[PDB]
Amino acid sequence: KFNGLTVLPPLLTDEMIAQYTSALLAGTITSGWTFG
Amino acid sequence: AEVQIDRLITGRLQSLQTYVTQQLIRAAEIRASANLAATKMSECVLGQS
Amino acid sequence: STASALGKLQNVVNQNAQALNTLVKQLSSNFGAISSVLNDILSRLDPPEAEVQIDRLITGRLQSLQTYVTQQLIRAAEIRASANLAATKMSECVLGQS
Amino acid sequence: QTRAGCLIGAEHVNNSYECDIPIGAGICASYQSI
Amino acid sequence: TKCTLKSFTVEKGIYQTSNFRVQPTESIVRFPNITNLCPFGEVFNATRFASVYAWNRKRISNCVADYSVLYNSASFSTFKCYGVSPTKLNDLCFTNVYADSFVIRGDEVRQIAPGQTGKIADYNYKLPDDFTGCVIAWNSNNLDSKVGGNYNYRYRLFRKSNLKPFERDISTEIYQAGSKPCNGVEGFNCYFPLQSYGFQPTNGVGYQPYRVVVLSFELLHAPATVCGPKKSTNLVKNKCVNFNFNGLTGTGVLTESNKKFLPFQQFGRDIADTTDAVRDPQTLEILDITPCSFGGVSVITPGTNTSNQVAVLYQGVNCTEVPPTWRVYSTGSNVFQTRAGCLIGAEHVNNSYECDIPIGAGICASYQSI
Amino acid sequence: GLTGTGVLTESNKKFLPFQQFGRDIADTTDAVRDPQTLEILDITPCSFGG
Amino acid sequence: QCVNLRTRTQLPPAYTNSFTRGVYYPDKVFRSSVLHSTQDLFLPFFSNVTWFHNPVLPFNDGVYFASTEKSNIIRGWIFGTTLDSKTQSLLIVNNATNVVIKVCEFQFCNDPFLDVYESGVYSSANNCTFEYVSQPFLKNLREFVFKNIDGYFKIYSKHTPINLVRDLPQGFSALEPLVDLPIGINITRFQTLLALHRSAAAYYVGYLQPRTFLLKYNENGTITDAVDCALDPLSE
Amino acid sequence: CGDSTECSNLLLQYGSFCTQLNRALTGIAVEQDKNTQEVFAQVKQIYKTPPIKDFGGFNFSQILPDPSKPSKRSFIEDLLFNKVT
Amino acid sequence: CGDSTECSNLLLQYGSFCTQLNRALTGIAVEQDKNTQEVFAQVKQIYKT
Ligand SMILES: *[C@@H]1O[C@H](CO)[C@@H](O[C@@H]2O[C@H](CO)[C@@H](O)[C@H](O)[C@H]2NC(C)=O)[C@H](O)[C@H]1NC(C)=O
Ligand SMILES: *[C@@H]1O[C@H](CO)[C@@H](O[C@@H]2O[C@H](CO)[C@@H](O)[C@H](O)[C@H]2NC(C)=O)[C@H](O)[C@H]1NC(C)=O
Ligand SMILES: *[C@@H]1O[C@H](CO)[C@@H](O[C@@H]2O[C@H](CO)[C@@H](O)[C@H](O)[C@H]2NC(C)=O)[C@H](O)[C@H]1NC(C)=O
Ligand SMILES: *[C@@H]1O[C@H](CO)[C@@H](O[C@@H]2O[C@H](CO)[C@@H](O)[C@H](O)[C@H]2NC(C)=O)[C@H](O)[C@H]1NC(C)=O
Ligand SMILES: *[C@@H]1O[C@H](CO)[C@@H](O[C@@H]2O[C@H](CO)[C@@H](O)[C@H](O)[C@H]2NC(C)=O)[C@H](O)[C@H]1NC(C)=O
Ligand SMILES: *[C@@H]1O[C@H](CO)[C@@H](O[C@@H]2O[C@H](CO)[C@@H](O)[C@H](O)[C@H]2NC(C)=O)[C@H](O)[C@H]1NC(C)=O
Ligand SMILES: *[C@@H]1O[C@H](CO)[C@@H](O[C@@H]2O[C@H](CO)[C@@H](O)[C@H](O)[C@H]2NC(C)=O)[C@H](O)[C@H]1NC(C)=O
Ligand SMILES: *[C@@H]1O[C@H](CO)[C@@H](O)[C@H](O)[C@H]1NC(C)=O
Ligand SMILES: *[C@@H]1O[C@H](CO)[C@@H](O)[C@H](O)[C@H]1NC(C)=O
Ligand SMILES: *[C@@H]1O[C@H](CO)[C@@H](O)[C@H](O)[C@H]1NC(C)=O
Ligand SMILES: *[C@@H]1O[C@H](CO)[C@@H](O)[C@H](O)[C@H]1NC(C)=O
Ligand SMILES: *[C@@H]1O[C@H](CO)[C@@H](O)[C@H](O)[C@H]1NC(C)=O
Ligand SMILES: *[C@@H]1O[C@H](CO)[C@@H](O)[C@H](O)[C@H]1NC(C)=O
Repeated sequence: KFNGLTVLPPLLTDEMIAQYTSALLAGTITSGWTFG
Repeated sequence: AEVQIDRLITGRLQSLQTYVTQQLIRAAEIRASANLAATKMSECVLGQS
Repeated sequence: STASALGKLQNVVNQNAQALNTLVKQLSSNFGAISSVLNDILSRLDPPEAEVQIDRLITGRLQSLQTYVTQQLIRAAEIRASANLAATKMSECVLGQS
Repeated sequence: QTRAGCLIGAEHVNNSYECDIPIGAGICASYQSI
Repeated sequence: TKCTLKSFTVEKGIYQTSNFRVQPTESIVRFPNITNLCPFGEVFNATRFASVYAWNRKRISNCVADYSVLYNSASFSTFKCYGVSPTKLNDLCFTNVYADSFVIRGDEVRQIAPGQTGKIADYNYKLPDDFTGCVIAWNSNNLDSKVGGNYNYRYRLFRKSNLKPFERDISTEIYQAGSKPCNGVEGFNCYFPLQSYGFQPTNGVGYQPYRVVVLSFELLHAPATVCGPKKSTNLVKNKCVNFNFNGLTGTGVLTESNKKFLPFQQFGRDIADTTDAVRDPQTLEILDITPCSFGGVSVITPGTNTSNQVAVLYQGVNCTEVPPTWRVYSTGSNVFQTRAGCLIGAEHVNNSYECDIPIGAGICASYQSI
Repeated sequence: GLTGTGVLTESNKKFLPFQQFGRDIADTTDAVRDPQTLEILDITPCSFGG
Repeated sequence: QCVNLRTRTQLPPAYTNSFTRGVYYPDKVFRSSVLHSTQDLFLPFFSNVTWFHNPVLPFNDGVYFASTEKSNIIRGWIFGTTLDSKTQSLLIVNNATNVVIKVCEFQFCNDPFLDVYESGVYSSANNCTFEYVSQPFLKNLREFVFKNIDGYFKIYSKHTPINLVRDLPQGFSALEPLVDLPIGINITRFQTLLALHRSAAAYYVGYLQPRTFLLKYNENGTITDAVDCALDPLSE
Repeated sequence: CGDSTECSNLLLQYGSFCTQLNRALTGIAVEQDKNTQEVFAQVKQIYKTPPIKDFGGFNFSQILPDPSKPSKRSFIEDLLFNKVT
Repeated sequence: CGDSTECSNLLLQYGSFCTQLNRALTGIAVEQDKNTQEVFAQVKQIYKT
């Protein structure tokens, strides 16, 4: 926000990405490939 | 003053257009990479390849 | 029953139509001249300034045309990528089991 | 007040569920009032 | 094809060469019935001219104006027009013409110009930057100069600020240059803003009284009423023709329109300043204008390495009208009409099979004859 | 004679005795010294946005 | 025949809502089935409009005038700066026959009326320039828009059959151009004219401001809908 | 320029931009045609379904072509062509 | 223009470059969001170890 230009935040924060990654990891560890 | 402002205006407009075109090219390349990443996620994490 | 299930094709059509529309509408701009019509600006002035006015109009319209062509090139490349993917899907998931 | 700026005309709730209109920074809005 | 491809040999394929466009025939001129001599003598041959600070203004409308009768005369020292070339003034129609008349000194004629600064340019007479029209100046030492001194001409010298364009100031109030308010009484740093001239026949150039008149026009704000001396003609329909409707010039075919203009409507456009309707000044008939046919042309050849016969395709053009002259392919050669356009020089058969050079819409051509 | 628009604040940047003002990148005058009080101030633009 | 009234009747200066009235054709060009955006002087939507049930009112940039009149008691208008013979004044009257438009330095009095039994208040009509005669302007809702721009007096009019009781109705009706006058004056104030019987009138007044509008032209070329651009965000 | 000799004379001193623009557009069009051709023409012959249809109880009526309509399209294709404008 | 009225008036006659520039940038931003969402949101439920 200096000379007419702005940067917009992303829709998904880092916590949501971490939650998605954790869910994928737990699913593949426990259920094999069936959950897909 | 109109002449001077015209010169400044055309220069800055050209610079802006150059920036936008470069951004478009880079975005297309990043989209291709993201599609490849999504395919790898689908095929190698959710199953054996 | 449910509509709006074909957003991609409609989006392509809308983008093309909008680009053509703005290209046509750009023809009415002034670009710093005294008018935006060739005939009136020609039927009113001694040529020595007519060249100035036509130069302004010419450069403006040339920039507009170049911008349109570049945007079209980008969209064409993206469409080609999509259709390559479609051809691969048709070959693999229709003529055999994947 | 959100990380994307300031929002006027929307009732903030503590319930959470899948949304349709994105806003940003994990905040999004929908129409039940808004 | 060889010329546009920059080679002496061409291989089998289809190449797009150029464009064609129907040539317009004859011309149409349409001006209103009204006709009467425009009273230029009264404003030009006026016995008395007003002062510069009280320049005389007149509005001229509903007349037939001839400007050649003013260009030919050399009685004017300066004849300088700004937005229009003088020689074309007899070919345009305006409305609400404005004429202003006044008298100044010899050296002040330069001040009557847009984007100018000085004494008159900011304190007596101000012109807009984008002013269109003309300015006329001539010598008036033999009539407006007196041996006893000319004092009927006064100019505004002191004012609070500069004047707006086309602004007339007539107020004569004492001017307070200093900090002490004059309070309506002349005193120190108090001066009369109106100063009289010293026109004398003894004085040489640069001091003789000169008479200046300026003419101002409009550009397409309403149905014009001040036309030049041009003879009208009849009108034709269903032919690609050049037309000049009351100064609006163009080319195309004219058709009896059916859209209902309201009584205050003059012409019509739909998108992006495309005048597609008009009402003729005399008959008061609504017509619509559409451009006559044009389009691209391409060729089909089996490669100059094999033969020299070619076929010609006009893209998106009806077969009824075709005759770049090339009348040879217009007499009795085989002609075909396809969704892509019209094809000349090829023989249409009922046999269908996998094909050479494509054309469009499921039609394609090949060399057996073509 | 240097004209601009923004909000003024008490700058803490230490100017050398011969210094007049300051800038960081691409001709952005973000500091000033008033001719009378000889005080160092920093300027930042007032808020804007979509 | 100059005289001053002694009853001193006071018209109540009420306020009411503009709603969506005061839309006119901006130019003479023809369009059909299209949306056009234009920037010009209009009457903002949902604005206070003053209701009188004859003070001198300012003219400002332009004036929207409306009357749900019965039996055309309202006759004419006066425009000027001081409304005396010192300065140029504009007079418009509309009697049973053709209208009269004059641009002269009359000497008006404080209580002008038609003197029912053209000698209302003017008695020192001096040298002047413009005169004009044309067709008459007039449970009838009569709406007028008066503008003074570029030394030009533009008058737009519209007449509708009104069946509502008191105030302006909800609806849309474009104002067609009526007349243009090529005269340059310094109008600042104006006043109405009543043909009071000799042998308590209702009208609404509003002011114009510059803004941007979006207009919809149907197939026949008639303006049928409009949207204000500087309003609640949805409009923008 | 739009039918103006003076405009064309002034323009021709700007080089050969228009040749490049036309070449680019022509390349795009040819690419589109080749693109659809390679997507859809995956076969060499035109197979025909038998007149008698007993596919073990499976019902393919709504995706097979309909000879009744002149378009020779199926139900789903006709539904598709009416929802894209 | 940097908040100058004369610059705005002069620029007004150049057409509608700004609308399409902003349109292109908004398209890029939407594409970025879609890329992330498509790559990572591969599951319907949030499993726990
Ligand atoms: C003002 O009067 C002069 C009179 O000399 C006009 O000049 C002559 O006009 C007649 C008109 O038919 C011409 O035939 C002559 O050739 C003109 N010149 C001379 C020397 O007689 C002049 O035209 C008048 N001004 C205007 C505006 O008409
Ligand atoms: C080429 O032009 C002819 C005549 O201009 C077209 O024939 C017209 O077709 C319309 C629509 O069927 C009829 O209403 C007219 O009466 C026809 N005119 C004549 C003189 O027969 C012909 O259709 C055009 N070519 C194409 C491919 O449309
Ligand atoms: C139009 O008339 C008004 C008044 O009728 C003029 O305003 C006056 O201007 C003078 C000079 O600046 C002042 O001394 C007066 O006090 C003003 N009076 C009012 C009531 O404002 C205005 O200048 C005129 N406009 C013109 C002639 O263009
Ligand atoms: C009514 O207004 C008219 C304006 O036209 C006044 O002028 C008369 O107009 C009629 C046209 O119908 C002419 O025949 C008369 O000669 C005009 N003059 C007079 C003195 O009548 C008219 O005076 C006004 N008053 C009446 C009672 O008609
Ligand atoms: C006709 O118009 C002229 C133009 O101004 C008037 O002339 C002056 O009017 C003022 C008005 O107060 C007088 O003070 C001057 O003495 C007039 N000068 C001359 C030379 O007449 C004139 O008054 C107007 N005629 C009438 C009858 O009003
Ligand atoms: C637009 O103009 C058309 C043609 O004048 C109008 O259609 C007519 O309407 C009247 C009134 O109902 C009917 O009596 C005619 O038979 C109609 N003519 C036709 C349909 O050709 C139409 O009403 C006008 N207004 C709109 C909004 O279309
Ligand atoms: C396959 O499904 C279609 C429906 O999609 C069946 O056609 C229906 O047949 C019944 C029996 O006469 C009719 O009442 C329906 O109107 C038909 N539907 C349509 C859309 O026409 C068809 O019979 C099924 N195939 C078999 C072998 O029974
Ligand atoms: C949730 O937010 C609301 C605000 O609407 C607040 O009143 C409440 O205390 C918060 N916590 C819970 C557990 O509801
Ligand atoms: C113009 O004049 C001609 C012949 O004088 C006449 O036939 C035509 O009707 C006139 N146009 C009008 C009156 O609009
Ligand atoms: C056409 O080309 C073929 C092979 O390129 C060649 O054999 C033949 O002679 C050519 N025809 C000519 C040169 O007339
Ligand atoms: C064969 O072609 C000719 C012209 O190419 C055509 O007139 C004729 O009708 C065609 N034959 C049949 C059976 O349609
Ligand atoms: C400038 O002059 C004023 C008035 O005499 C004084 O107050 C101020 O201290 C002076 N500034 C400097 C830097 O001396
Ligand atoms: C009109 O004026 C009244 C009081 O004069 C005010 O209460 C009302 O809000 C106004 N209407 C508007 C501003 O739309």
